Amino acid sequence: TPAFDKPKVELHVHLDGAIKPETILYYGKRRGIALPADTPEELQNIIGMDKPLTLPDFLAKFDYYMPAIAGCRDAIKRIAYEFVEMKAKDGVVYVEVRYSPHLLANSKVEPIPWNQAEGDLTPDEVVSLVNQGLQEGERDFGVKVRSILCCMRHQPSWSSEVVELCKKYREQTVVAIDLAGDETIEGSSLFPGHVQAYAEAVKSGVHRTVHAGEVGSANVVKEAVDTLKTERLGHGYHTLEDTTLYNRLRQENMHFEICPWSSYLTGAWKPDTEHAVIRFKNDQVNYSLNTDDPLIFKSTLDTDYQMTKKDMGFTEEEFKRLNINAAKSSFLPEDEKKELLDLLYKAYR
Ligand SMILES: C[C@H](O)[C@H](CCc1cccc2nc(-c3ccc(Cl)cc3)oc12)n1cnc(C(N)=O)c1
Ligand SMILES: [Zn+2]
Repeated sequence: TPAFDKPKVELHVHLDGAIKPETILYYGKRRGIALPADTPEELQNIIGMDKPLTLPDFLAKFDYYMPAIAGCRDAIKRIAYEFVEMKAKDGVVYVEVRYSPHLLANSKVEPIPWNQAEGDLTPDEVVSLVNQGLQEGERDFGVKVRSILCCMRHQPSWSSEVVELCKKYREQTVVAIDLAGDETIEGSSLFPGHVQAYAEAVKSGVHRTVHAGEVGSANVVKEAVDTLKTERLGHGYHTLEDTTLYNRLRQENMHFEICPWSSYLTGAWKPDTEHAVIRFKNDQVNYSLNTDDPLIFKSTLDTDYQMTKKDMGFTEEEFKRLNINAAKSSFLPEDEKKELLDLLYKAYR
């Protein structure tokens, strides 16, 4: 039954959007928050979704559970640990998971995320704890894992700490920086704090990726490339509305982090037209298949592979070409990237 019954590579998925329902119950219960339900699947139906909704509808999902996970020191380590385990079942051999350390913080973070009262969990140790849970996960379930840290469009004041956090924990899982949280706000790509952070990223050798084009115009995709100096684009479906941009990214081998199921459940893509990925497919574009938020979207990597092959006619060779490009574009050192490529080359025959 499963679509691509071979090893995979994932470069786009949010930790704070890949938490087991049961683990949220456990913590919400043990802390004093209570969720809109007390049964696993019950909680999985209310904070998840089976049909496309609007932005605020989507955003509300986080409002439910995040206050239950964020703040607790061992809740963060457990979610990271359980994350690696999840990828194992999906058959992923290499995965880059991202997140905003600040949105899990409850100390030294203004404003303080999701209401939440003050405390002592500083952003700095939030990522260190994720590192830990991630590394244990790697050794216990057998998946290679790296972490990307996220900046938030609306809160550019946190950006400097992000790059610093990336440089401080270099190697120890964190290999890149990201920009997330509503590319729709005017001139957000160009906010000084954001551009200075990415400028710092180049100056200290930390890789770069930017959410852009999912629901933003081609221009935001262009700002991400020309100003912030990205190496990869999250989604970036809208770069099609600008041909010299597209034509240029094609010859420059830009990597697109695609999440087809997600683009549906968020409205990014209308079922009326043909997904932006078939166009990429037909143009031999360097892109990857990604889950994004398995919790909110009640999916798994397979969910996305099923869709590409079911309603888009994706063949097993396209899936291989795809994942191999994913490995070339990963933010892995060259030695570990060769090793990774090699693995997939032998296993893809
Ligand atoms: C960067 C983090 O992991 C997050 C934090 C979620 C969040 C917190 C506060 C404000 C936020 N604004 C967004 C947001 C994301 C996309 C658009 Cl087009 C508009 C708003 O997401 C937010 N995350 C997780 N999944 C997504 C996602 N799929 O976009 C974002
Ligand atoms: Zn995303």
